[PDB]
Amino acid sequence: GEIKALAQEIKALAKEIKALAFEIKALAQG
Amino acid sequence: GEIKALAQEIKALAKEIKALAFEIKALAQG
Amino acid sequence: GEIKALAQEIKALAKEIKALAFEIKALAQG
Amino acid sequence: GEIKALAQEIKALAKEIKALAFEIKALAQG
Amino acid sequence: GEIKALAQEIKALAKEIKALAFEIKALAQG
Amino acid sequence: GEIKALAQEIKALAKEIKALAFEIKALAQ
Repeated sequence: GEIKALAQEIKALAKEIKALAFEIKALAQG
Repeated sequence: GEIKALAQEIKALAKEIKALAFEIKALAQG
Repeated sequence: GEIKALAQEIKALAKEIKALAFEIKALAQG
Repeated sequence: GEIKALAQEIKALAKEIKALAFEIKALAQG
Repeated sequence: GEIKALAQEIKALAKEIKALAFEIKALAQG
Repeated sequence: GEIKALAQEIKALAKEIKALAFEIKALAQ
């Protein structure tokens, strides 16, 4: 399914954005 | 849903960007 | 709805990125 | 509609990211 | 469809965001 | 339509993020 695949990719994008935010915090606090 | 979760991670990313900006400011004023 | 809310979070992120850029230029200056 | 509006905010974010990339390059260039 | 193509571009964006997060970590580690 | 137009802007964003990652690498290196 194409719409089902869209839901999966949005969720995976959110996860990569969270991990980016962590690396930015670690840089800031280092 | 998925879109709301994504927006929430973007908001949290923006916050860590703001705090990185402050550390960069503080370093410069040092 | 949620698509507009996401656009608004992306607009706020863009604001914090612009402010980060300003502090990096200010660091570079001094 | 809201999907076009989102696309426009994404374009504006990309522009800020390009400007940030430049300020990082300018900081690197001794 | 256009939706499948959207899902693919979102996946590719997540991939770049992951790679940016690594570069930021490598910077931090310096 | 607007979905394709969104997909394009997301592609163009991915490109600017890849360019940002390169400048960060160069600054580290």
